[PDB]
Amino acid sequence: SLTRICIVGAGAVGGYLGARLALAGEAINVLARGATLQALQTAGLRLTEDGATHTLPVRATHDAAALGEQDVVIVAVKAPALESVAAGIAPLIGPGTCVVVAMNGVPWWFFDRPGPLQGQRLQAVDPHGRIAQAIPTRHVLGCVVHLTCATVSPGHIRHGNGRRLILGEPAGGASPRLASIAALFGRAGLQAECSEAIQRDIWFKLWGNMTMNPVSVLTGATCDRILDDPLVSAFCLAVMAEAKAIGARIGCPIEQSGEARSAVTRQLGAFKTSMLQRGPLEIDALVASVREIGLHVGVPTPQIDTLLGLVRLHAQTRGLY
Repeated sequence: SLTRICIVGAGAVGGYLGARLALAGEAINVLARGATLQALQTAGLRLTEDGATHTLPVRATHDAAALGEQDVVIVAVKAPALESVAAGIAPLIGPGTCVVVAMNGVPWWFFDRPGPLQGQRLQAVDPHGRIAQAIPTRHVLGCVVHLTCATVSPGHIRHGNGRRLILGEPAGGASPRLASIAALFGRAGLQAECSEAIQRDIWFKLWGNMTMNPVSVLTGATCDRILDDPLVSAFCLAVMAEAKAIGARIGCPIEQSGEARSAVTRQLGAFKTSMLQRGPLEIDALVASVREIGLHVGVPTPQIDTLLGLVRLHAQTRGLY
């Protein structure tokens, strides 16, 4: 059964998934460091949702060995932190362990499915191959998160909006464990949907968010101000066209036009991105990876190149890259 459940860290997404499970009455473990660890051991995991706060007793430790093999490990960390996250969750992973990977951008394991560039190691997310060897792909279940939340203080999560999650097998198609993981998340109030090719849900979410994140940090504008200004709008559509060209060649053709997707994003309101709202920015996973895939797949990327250079220097000036 899916009995031993561990969250790596108590970040926005991971901590939210963990709090929902704890609310459903699961025993949940957290692998945590620093001030997050102390807050979790003393107060519990804290969730504010619908104007109500819950304190959820968890088993929080830095010692993965003490925890041992788990049934479900939830990994929702930023890409630069991963390299130092895998080797850490080595004791949590045994033969039967499902690793639910809920990460932004292109995940390290993305290409482990039949089709174009199968098994291609991406230098932007796992250059020395340390993550794929610490977390073998047969363990992983992919997760695209379509809800929002944030970290208030260490070990305290504030739910933004939504309950939507897409789960899928890296190899593709249905499986017994995909149905059991979805049902588990379903019991925890998550509207967990099952994909037949999760790579296509990864690329779709990426395609409509790929320009919007770095554009919002370079400028500081809200998402409505970006799409109103017709010249930055035309830069977005250009970057999206490069992303769509890369996508259609790697097994993820996109049906929606860039202009129609931009209409959905501006109707969300005048709210910031996850890149805007310290900590190293996820530029590598979100931007550098797509440029890298373009270089492999033959599609030129001068619009993405400009976007990458400008946002890495903006973040290099600060302590964000």
